[PDB]
Amino acid sequence: ALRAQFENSNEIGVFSNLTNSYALVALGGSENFYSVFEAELGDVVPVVHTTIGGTRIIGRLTCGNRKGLLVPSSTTDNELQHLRNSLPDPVKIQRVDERLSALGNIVACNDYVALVHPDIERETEEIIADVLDVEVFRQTVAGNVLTGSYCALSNQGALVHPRTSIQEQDELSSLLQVPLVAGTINRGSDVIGAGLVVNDWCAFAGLDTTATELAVCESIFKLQD
Amino acid sequence: PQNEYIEESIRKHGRRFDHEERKRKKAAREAHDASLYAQKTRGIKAKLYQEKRRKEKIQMKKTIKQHKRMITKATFVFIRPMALRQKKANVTHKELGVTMQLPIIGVKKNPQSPTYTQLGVLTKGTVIEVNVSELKYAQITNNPELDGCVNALL
Amino acid sequence: TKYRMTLGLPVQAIMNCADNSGAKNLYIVSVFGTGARLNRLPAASCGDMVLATVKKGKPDLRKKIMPAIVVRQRKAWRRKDGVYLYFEDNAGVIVNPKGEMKGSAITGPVAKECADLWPRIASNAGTVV
Amino acid sequence: HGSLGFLPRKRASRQRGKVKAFPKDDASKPVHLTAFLGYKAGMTHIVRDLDRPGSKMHKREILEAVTVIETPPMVVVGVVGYVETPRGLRSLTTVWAEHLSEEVKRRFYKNWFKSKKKAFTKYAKKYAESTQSINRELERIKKYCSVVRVLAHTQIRKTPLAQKKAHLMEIQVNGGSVADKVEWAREHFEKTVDIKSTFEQNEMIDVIGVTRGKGNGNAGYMHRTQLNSKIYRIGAGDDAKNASTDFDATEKRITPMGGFVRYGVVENDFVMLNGATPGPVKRVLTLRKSLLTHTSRKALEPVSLKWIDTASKFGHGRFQTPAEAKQFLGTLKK
Amino acid sequence: TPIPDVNTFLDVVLSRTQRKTPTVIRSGFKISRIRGFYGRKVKFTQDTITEKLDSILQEFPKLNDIHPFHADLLNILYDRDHLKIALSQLSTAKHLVENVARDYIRLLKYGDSLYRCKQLKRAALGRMATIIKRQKSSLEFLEQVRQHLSRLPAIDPNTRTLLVCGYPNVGKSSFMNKVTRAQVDVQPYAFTTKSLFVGHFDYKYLRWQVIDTPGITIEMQSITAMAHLRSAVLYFMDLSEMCGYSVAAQVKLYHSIKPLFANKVTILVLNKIKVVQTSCVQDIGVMDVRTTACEALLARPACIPDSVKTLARDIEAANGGAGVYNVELRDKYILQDPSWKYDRMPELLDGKNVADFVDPEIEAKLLALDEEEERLER
Amino acid sequence: RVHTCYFCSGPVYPGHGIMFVRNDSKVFRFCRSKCHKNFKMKRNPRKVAWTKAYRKAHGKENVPVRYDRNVIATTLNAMKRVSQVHAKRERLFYKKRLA
RNA sequence: GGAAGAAUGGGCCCACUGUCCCUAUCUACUAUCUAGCGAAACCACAGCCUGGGGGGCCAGGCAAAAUCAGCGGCUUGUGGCA
RNA sequence: UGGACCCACUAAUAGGGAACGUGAGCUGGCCUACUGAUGAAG
RNA sequence: AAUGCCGCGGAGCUAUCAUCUGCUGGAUAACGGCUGAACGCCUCUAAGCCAGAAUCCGUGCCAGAAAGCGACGAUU
RNA sequence: AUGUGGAACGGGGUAUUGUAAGCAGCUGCUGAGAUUAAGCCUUUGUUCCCAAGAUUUG
Repeated sequence: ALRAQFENSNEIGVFSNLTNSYALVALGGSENFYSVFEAELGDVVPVVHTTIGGTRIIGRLTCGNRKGLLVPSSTTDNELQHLRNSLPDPVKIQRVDERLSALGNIVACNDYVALVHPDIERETEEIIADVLDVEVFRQTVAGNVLTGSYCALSNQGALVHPRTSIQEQDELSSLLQVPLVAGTINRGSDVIGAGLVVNDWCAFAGLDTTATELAVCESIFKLQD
Repeated sequence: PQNEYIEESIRKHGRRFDHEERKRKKAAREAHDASLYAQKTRGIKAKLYQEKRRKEKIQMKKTIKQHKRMITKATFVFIRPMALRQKKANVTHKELGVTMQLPIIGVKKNPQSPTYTQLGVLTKGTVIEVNVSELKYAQITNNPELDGCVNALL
Repeated sequence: TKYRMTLGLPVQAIMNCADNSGAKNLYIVSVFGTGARLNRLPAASCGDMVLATVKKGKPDLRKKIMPAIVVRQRKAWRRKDGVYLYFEDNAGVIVNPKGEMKGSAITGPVAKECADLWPRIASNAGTVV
Repeated sequence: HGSLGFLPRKRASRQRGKVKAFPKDDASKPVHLTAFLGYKAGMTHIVRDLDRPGSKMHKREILEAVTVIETPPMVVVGVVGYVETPRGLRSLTTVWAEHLSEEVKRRFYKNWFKSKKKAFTKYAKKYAESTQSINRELERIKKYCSVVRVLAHTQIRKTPLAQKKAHLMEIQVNGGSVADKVEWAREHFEKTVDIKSTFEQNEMIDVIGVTRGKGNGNAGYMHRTQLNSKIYRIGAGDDAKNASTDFDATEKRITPMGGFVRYGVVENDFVMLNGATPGPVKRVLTLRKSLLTHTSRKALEPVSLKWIDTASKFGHGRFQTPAEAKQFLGTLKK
Repeated sequence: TPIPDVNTFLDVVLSRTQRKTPTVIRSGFKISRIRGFYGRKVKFTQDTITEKLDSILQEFPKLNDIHPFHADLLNILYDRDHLKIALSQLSTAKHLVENVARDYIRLLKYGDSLYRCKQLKRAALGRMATIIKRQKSSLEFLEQVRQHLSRLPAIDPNTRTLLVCGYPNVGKSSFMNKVTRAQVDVQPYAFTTKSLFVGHFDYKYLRWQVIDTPGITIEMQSITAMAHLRSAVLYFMDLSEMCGYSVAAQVKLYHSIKPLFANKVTILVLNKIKVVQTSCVQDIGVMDVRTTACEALLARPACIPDSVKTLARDIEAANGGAGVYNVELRDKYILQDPSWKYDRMPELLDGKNVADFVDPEIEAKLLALDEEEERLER
Repeated sequence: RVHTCYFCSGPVYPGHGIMFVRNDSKVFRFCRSKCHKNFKMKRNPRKVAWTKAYRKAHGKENVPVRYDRNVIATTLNAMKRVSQVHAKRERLFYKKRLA
């Protein structure tokens, strides 16, 4: 687990997207964040510096996995062409034209199990299942439609809002087939997805995240070893 | 930091290398600077320089030697304003040499005019009777209309 | 930061709240960070922090001079790409000075200028258009 | 009220912009020009990548309004000599060329046709008779004078303008010794100097001209000089591939469909300027290399155009060229 | 706020009054205008004095309102009773000045002539100056109090803390200096640490405040702090008696100080070797003692890559630095041909989005379409 | 990329026109002011003679790919050939419509 | 935007509006010119400003005809008495 | 500075004068200037 | 139908409702110093010098003397 | 004051409105018709105009 901040904000998840095989970074911002990502997992997985739709909210607006990556249809075709050039050939990128523009904030996807907002269109869910090659379940996290932003998903564990019930958390963990912990990061911030990003082997959290929260996240994700 | 935090940094790191000769240099050339002060400045800050220079000059000389129908004046109880009315006077005893704020029991006579004496107007030189039990007529040695206080001598 | 963008929400205006916090209608009082201009009422627009009072909603929340961020605008303003944008109504969010909203969701599309400027607003956004 | 400095608000005494300030000479530098004078035709808008380092809009797409100024190559017709004196710059003498362009002769005459065209006739013969006298004057210029300006005029024939009078003006020749400037002026007699000589598709130029007139204090028709105003492109309309942005290809010409409003069709060398310029359409403008030396990033960055718009400025046009228009529209009876 | 001298404060107040209010009043104006001018100057003088007094009162805290540890230390190290007396004297002086100003303003309300106003204006200033001059020692005490308060630390008894007290120079300060990043100077002279030193420390993801205490005014301050503090005692007894105090003397001192050590975890540190032996000379066991004291006070597999199992900022800084460095996206591309990666592409031609209508299969489709078109034409 | 007008159904170049988004996350681009007002008044494009929708339905008419030099070069020539072939069919269609 | 200075008006509220932000545009007339006709008040003499004794005086600054159009005229920061 | 001593922004919302400030800019309890437009003449 | 009513309406006008642009050299005050007497020391000062304020004066920006002037073309 | 001259018209291009009247059989003519510079662009289009009158100038 590495703690860092983008510009002057520790909300790394909004400004960057981390997958199990690729990393998404913003363009025109602080070069230190790109250097930190390159030093952490650049030599292991690719890190692409590009903006979707000309914005630095690519992390909080785009959703994807190691198998496939989904971007909003509003993204420029020129941006899509650059993404394919940067991304490896085995990485699948598909444009999603759905009633929900924020793919990342609405749906959080893991390498095997994905949970999406109940309002997602059937065609988008079929496209997401076809692209990510994972099971997609339309449910809610802590009674919030923005499951992809208020909750964090990872292969070795999951993070949920601290207000989630134990029975609901147990049901979600059983459904996701992975351990789940309900809590807050970035010193009590309830946007776990916006405030934390964890990969299969590495995790990147905000620079202002509490040590106890960082220790809890490392144990939950088994990133200590 | 804690306690006299700059007093162990000096203890552990040392002093500004060139502070002492700078302060020695400042303590020397200030003599020329002081004279240049009086030859350039003007106004109140120059006036404030003047008497403060002489104050320490004479003090130094001492140590080396040792080496509408209304009342326009304050009254005691036309129209006499309540604010202008006064009942306490800081009359100073002559033999005792102690100034005490005594109540104005009454006014004996006002030298300005008998009408002022009838009105009990407090004026300089007017005779006023004040109780001396805690210690009698007394003459006002000041003008309360300008001084703002009933200053008198027993 | 944020570039020059058309201001069309002057003081003494009623503006609609689009979160689940229970607030419905918002009354503008003053605009943060306004210059000392002569005879020019400060205005508001998407992504701008202003002082507003909840006209209707939860009684405890209202009667408080609190910062508000506008997220929707009727007026047509130019985006730096060269296209003009306008929305069906004026919508804002209930937010503390730190930059956190009491509510936990937003309704309808969200201007990317508001979303990019305030990262947690984008976190709460589900439709950014 | 407005600025106190720009007072009085009286109408300009010059129809065409006059360059009062010129870049400082440097003999170490080679001989080069400093000022240009073209014609403002109109404006369009272009699409361009914005490669501004450190900005939030870094390495992405931005739209910028541009102005189109036709700049046909001038004809150098003469040189003048200037002497630095305790009373300022004084004109020592002036030498010209032999075959003056006929538009220049229109400048000297208010009623050309009625006149017997007697301008410079005896000067022409005395040059052909004895070039020694001219050589002596050029000897005077190269020896005594300190600031040298060449006489240049707009060649208005190839422009689509009703006016037939050439706008004559002087351009400083900065660089080299005095004799070097005169020799450069001599070898450039009677020939043409292109716009590409002075500006290089990315340079720091100051546009000068007389602003338009709003009618009656006076409101409009004053002399003005805008600073900054970076160049975006120096086109060459003589090439049929003049606009032809590399990103879009889309074979086209700078002239908007139906021609520039109240100007016509631009055919010759033209310059693209960001923002706006003083003065209305079909008016002569004057450009000059920026006086100061600033390496601000907004003045040093390179520019590679993405796409320019050649739509119909007349009305709400929506078509770039008839080649791309015809197949979209259904085949009409004509 | 800083505490100025009595003479300096009067001059600053007088200068500020003259600089802000006008000082040019011709005698030919109305009596009310002269009366208004004199009153405004007096009112400004009263306001400036009132603002200074209020700022002093606001800056001065309340001993009762302070925490029990802070108040006891303040009383011991600053004579809170004397400080309270001085503050009340200043408050009484401020009230007396306000009453005098109100009386002067009321007298000025019935002004008659310019000389009467001028005499009244001088009289008010002189009375205020005498009151300010009389309140001279209070300023000196306040300045000393401010300096002592500024040097004083911020006690946080709510958080976890470790109090080290006992015989002077028994190595407790050295252990505290080693445990926490705070470094308090130690000298061979006894009672070198006149004031307590607090050093933050981290242990088991918890913040511990290592606070040293004077060996046993300094002893009284150390006792008062230990009296009201949620911290564990760290009584260090010199086993080798190298601190100058005998083992029996240290034990007797620890027994006497046990009333303050009650309701807390007591650690018996055998210096210069809970009873913990710590070799002060050998600097051994300090970490173990600190740890003991801290303890006493208290199907989705992860596809980890082989590279994971087994900088950009520097590059940008070296070339042009931040804000002057342009990163080219062509380099960070997986294009097979390096020339193709560094070259541009056709975006839109002839009114058609070519980039949106060009596919890899078009290489063979175009040839097939050309053959199909020829067949259709034929 | 030049978008297609919602009402006018024509090419929309960057800069001109306006963009209108809806509550259902549907964004409509208007080619010109008249087209924007036409969509403002909810005029049916199939009921508008000057709209390509009526012209069509009245008898009157996502995965990015890796770039290749050869593919790009042939794409431009094919587009020109496609336009030439398509234009001829319309001329025949217009002749049939007139006849 | 909607009282921050037309609506139909309705029941403090609601609606409404260039009152305002912040003015912009248009039309008509007046204004303007040309032709003709054609006054009266008013008038010691006139008419550039600073300073000194106002426009006329003294010492300065300046100073180019004829005209058209909008349009002005001593006092300060320190109380008194013994 | 915006609003009825106040309550917020802002970097601050400094003090005055034009002796009856500007009541012949403002309200309540001919000629000479200035701005512009032409202009005969060495 | 004194511009009957309504929709759109180019060109013009205008929009801090739309866009563009808004410098760079010297001499200074406070002040920091250097050399250095007066005054065999010392001393920013006396003779001198260096640095230094959104300050001052120029550079640029506009007007161009209608009684300032120049180069040049023709000259019944 | 005889010319890639000028002008009036007209053609083409460009544009606004919305598909005319009429022929007809909603549809076809017909994405037509009308207007298009009076402060748009161009003119191998037809026409006439002109190598002119007066005033002051060493």
